[PDB]
Amino acid sequence: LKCKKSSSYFVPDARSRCTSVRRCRWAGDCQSGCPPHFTSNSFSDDWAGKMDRAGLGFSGCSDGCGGAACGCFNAAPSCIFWRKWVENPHGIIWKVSPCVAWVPSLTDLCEIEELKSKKLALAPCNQAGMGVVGKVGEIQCSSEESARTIKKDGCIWNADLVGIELRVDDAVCYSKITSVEAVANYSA
Amino acid sequence: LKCKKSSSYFVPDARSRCTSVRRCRWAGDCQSGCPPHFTSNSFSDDWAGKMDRAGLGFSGCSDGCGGAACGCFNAAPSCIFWRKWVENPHGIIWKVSPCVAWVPSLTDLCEIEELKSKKLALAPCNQAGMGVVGKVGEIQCSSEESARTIKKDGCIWNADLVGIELRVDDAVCYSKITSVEAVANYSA
Amino acid sequence: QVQLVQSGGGVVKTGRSQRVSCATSGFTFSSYAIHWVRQAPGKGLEWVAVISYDGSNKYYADSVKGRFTISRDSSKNTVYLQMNSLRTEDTAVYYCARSQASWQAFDYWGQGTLVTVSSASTKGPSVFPLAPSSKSTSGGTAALGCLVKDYFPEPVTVSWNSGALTSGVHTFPAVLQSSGLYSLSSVVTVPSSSLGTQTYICNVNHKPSNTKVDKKVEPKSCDK
Amino acid sequence: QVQLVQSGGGVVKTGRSQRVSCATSGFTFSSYAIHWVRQAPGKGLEWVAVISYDGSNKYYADSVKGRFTISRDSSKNTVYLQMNSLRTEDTAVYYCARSQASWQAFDYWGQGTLVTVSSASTKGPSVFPLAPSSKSTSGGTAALGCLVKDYFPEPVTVSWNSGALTSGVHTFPAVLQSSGLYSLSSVVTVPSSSLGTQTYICNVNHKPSNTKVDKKVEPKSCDK
Amino acid sequence: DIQMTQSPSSLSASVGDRVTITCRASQGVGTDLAWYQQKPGKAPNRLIFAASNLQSGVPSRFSGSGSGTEFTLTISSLQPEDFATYYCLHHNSFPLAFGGGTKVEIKRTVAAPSVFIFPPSDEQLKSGTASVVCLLNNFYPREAKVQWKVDNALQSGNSQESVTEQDSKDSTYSLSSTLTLSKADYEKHKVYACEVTHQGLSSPVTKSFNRGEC
Amino acid sequence: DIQMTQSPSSLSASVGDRVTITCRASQGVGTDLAWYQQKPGKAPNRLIFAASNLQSGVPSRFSGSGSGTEFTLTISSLQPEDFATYYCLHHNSFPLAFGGGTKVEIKRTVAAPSVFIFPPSDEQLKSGTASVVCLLNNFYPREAKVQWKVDNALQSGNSQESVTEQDSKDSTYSLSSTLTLSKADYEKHKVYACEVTHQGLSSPVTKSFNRGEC
Repeated sequence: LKCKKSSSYFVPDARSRCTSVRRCRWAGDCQSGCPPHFTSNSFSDDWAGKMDRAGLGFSGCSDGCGGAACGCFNAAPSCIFWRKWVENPHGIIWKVSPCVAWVPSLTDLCEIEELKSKKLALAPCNQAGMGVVGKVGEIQCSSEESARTIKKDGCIWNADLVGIELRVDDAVCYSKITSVEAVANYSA
Repeated sequence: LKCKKSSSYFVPDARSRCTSVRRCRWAGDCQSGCPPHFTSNSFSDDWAGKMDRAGLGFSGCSDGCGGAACGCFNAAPSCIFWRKWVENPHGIIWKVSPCVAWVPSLTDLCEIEELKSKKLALAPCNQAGMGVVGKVGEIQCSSEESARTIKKDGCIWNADLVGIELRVDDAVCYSKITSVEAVANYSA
Repeated sequence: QVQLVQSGGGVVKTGRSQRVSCATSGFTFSSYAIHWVRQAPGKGLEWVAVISYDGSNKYYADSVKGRFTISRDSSKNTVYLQMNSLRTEDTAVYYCARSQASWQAFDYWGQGTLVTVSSASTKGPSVFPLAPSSKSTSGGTAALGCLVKDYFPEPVTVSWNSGALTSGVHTFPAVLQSSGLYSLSSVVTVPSSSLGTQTYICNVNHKPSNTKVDKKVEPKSCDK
Repeated sequence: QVQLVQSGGGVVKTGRSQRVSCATSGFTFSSYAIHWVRQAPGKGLEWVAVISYDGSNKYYADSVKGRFTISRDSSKNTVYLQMNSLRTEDTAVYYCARSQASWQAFDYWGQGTLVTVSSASTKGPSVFPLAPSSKSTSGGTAALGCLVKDYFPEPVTVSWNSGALTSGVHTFPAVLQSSGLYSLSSVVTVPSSSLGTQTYICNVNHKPSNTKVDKKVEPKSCDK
Repeated sequence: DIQMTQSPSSLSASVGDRVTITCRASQGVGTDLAWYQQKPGKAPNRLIFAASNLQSGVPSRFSGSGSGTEFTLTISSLQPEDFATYYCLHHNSFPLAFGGGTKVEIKRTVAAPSVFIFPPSDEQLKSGTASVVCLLNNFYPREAKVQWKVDNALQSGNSQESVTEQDSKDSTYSLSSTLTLSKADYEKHKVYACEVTHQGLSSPVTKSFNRGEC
Repeated sequence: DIQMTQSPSSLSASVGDRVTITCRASQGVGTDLAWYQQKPGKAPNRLIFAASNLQSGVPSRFSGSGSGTEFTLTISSLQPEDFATYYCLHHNSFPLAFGGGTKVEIKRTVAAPSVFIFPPSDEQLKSGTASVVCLLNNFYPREAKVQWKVDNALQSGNSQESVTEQDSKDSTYSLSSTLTLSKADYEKHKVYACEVTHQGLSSPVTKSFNRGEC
């Protein structure tokens, strides 16, 4: 048997990061909560700016504690601006090809070719253009170049693959990203 | 046909009278109303005192108008004492004799002999000893002397054969007494 | 002054007994006969019975003869009417009145003792609202009320806004439904324009069951 | 501070529909998923449904999946739960709470907006007495109460002597009878010697039917 | 047995008027007859005894007369308090007996009722029975005909009525008719009407409601 | 589907104590687990997330721990407010799910209930149903068995119970049981009793009334 390849996409080797900066009420932005002009694609100049403003990821803001024990003069309701994102730190990419029909020479199989190693694998994967959580291609980039750094431009995803939870002075990333590597050594 | 006569009684010519005197609270009879020691056989020394103190007749008392408008100073509701009685002014007497059975020579017939005129008559009458309103012998006396002045002693009656109705300064007798003469000239 | 004081009314089951009594002052008790006259609710006067000056003569109306007793107690200055095998129609205010001969007119009356004879048993009033709409807009003056239904025994007193809405009210006399429970109503007219700004609450008293009931009658939409 | 304000509760007939909603401030509304959890009366928490940061993914428990819808209005900062084919069991206080991903734990909650789903219809409370006697004399201290029986829908608020009897009261949770109408109770301890010198009145306020009821609880004679 | 019939059963008259009630017996009752004044829910008073004697203390404007089977009570000048129900009593034989009575009400000008209709409340329907209420309000004279029609079909027997006493401020009555029906019969129909016939209305007035709209 | 069991279902503890509630799952839930404090009829609060992180603002005397299928919420030193119900939630998969809950109440000395019995009123009887109520009053602990006996025949099914929350001033409860029967069944019988079994009572306490003498 052999695989019938339809419209195929690339999967990046995603590691989930996230960050937060807490500005008190007075750092301009901060008012009776967060400014409404901050959105799920807004950036702050403060979040340790090595982070790629041209990348795939989600942002947001919240009130924190206001208090004389809470970092803000006067007990001021403070802003916490945060961004959760994915990144491809070691530059790895897989060519993923959904098999439409198995053909002689187990629905939902796909070839997973690694791109440097030319390592192949067979596994369940999403059909192209569906950041369905759980499966190979939760995060799908439409180009080897976008899979290389996961640009918001070339790539799709659900942004609920990464959860974040804030504390007083930082936050804690949680990652539900199914590792390609963890389905493609078992099924290589 | 003849009357089989049981015992016989006397009936008087009873003409019904009454009188009343009103005494003030300040008087000596009157306290917070009527004396309880006044009864249907007490007399007042004050009445229109011609009264035959041994005769058949009835007494009583009630509060009247008391005020600065009814003869007694200080606005005191005053006492009115009254006697309703029967009297036999002309000494007339009839001997009545019930017929136990009619015997040859309808029920509850009686021979009624007048005693001066000796004129005889027949009419229904009460049996001896029953002061039954309606029939001859409402008032029954046990002796010609008793019927001559309707002695309290020899004579019986209902006292409701005579009614009184009080007014302010006198009273109004009523008589329900059946007259012998009005039953014994039609059937004489 | 002459007086006659009744006592002994109450509720009584159909078929049972009752004793009303009449205690007199002012006169010489054992010289007068006493009569009982009864009045069903809102009906005429009816003569019940009479006892003579001494108790010897008793006469009775044809409707209770064979079921009622009159009697008298020389010492207490009192006359008693006993009522046996009582029936529903016997419900009335029982007045006792003086009469000198047993056949004369009565002169001084009693205040009445009420007797209510029913197979019914004490129940609380269900109070319902009678809600205004444009089905009661009569010149920009509207009419609203409370229907006080299915209680026993009378009276329930219905009042509006705890005293401050009096003018223009009518509380109707109870009816008695085939059940043995009372159905009275109570209404007021107010101006249509106050129908949105003014709250209207009726206060129903059923102290025969120690119940008290407040109801808010609010507008309903009857022009759909 | 982060805040979330629900609204839209009420009673509704079994089989019909309801919509409760959640309006948020303090944070970046359309960066957060929102969850709905309900609490049946006197039960635990049960997880109902969730709408992700953008509405794209909604998940529902096994009991309301197929009957509930979640949705969200970015401009009003609102999340809506529509609840159709309502059934009796769905009766609960409904809470909305924040979560960043659609699967994390909730952090800040709403105040709960209550939904009552019943085949019943508004009724007034029947108020009956619970009278003290020699059957509730426990050391010279007696207990007297009100039975507020056969009503719909909650709450009835019970007070005693219009309030000046507080100490020693127990107002019970309503129960729900096979009928479908609530049977709550209410009791107070008193000292026995006051049962004749002191009057005891309970005041039941059921504004869901604009009803108020005062009941006078007095002793009864049980020693014949 | 003797029967006392009064007439007119009731009359309407005004202050200053002369008033004459007639009591009539079905047998002789001689002069054993008496007249009583009863203001509402109060103890009657004796006005007249012996058929002609003024009860001591009753005003001189009162007077009785008659014998046999006819008696006439006569107030020369009705004064405001003289409004009451008035009764004759014959005490010529046992059992005694009263007359029907004559109510003497206030006469005022002709006034038509306001009519309002209240459908059964929801809280009442829900328990199983519907009381439709018709109100005729602030009208004179006391007489009024109230018929209930259910979809233009006249009902008969299922009504009760009740009237207030002549009001203290306008001399007008108010009738309330309570129409009690089963919840199942109430819901079987749409248009409920009470139809009022009064001296103050040129043709009868209908007040109705359509059940679904309420 | 995952099934979350807490234990103890409810416990009694006092100020200064150490407290340990355990939540347990029927499958792996990793560390996706969270602990909430709910006082009655109030907003639930989050205490713990990630199975071990102290929610920002929560007291240090709280701590969570666990993984896999067992999790432990831990108060080092119970403070007066910490009395509440406490629930776990597993968000490892959809559908999410809560745990049963653990009620942590005040512990006090053992106290016996006052027991009183109330027969149905006339105003209620006469309309057609009789609710007998048994009251157990001011007792600790909450556990009590209420058995209804009708003429020395134990009843079953016609009762409801209802308990107040632990009173705010002595830490004592009170239960009321409503026994509903038809008037026809009520009138068929003479001696009615409620029987209370409680720890503070050395023998079960029976309080009765006998129908006729009232």
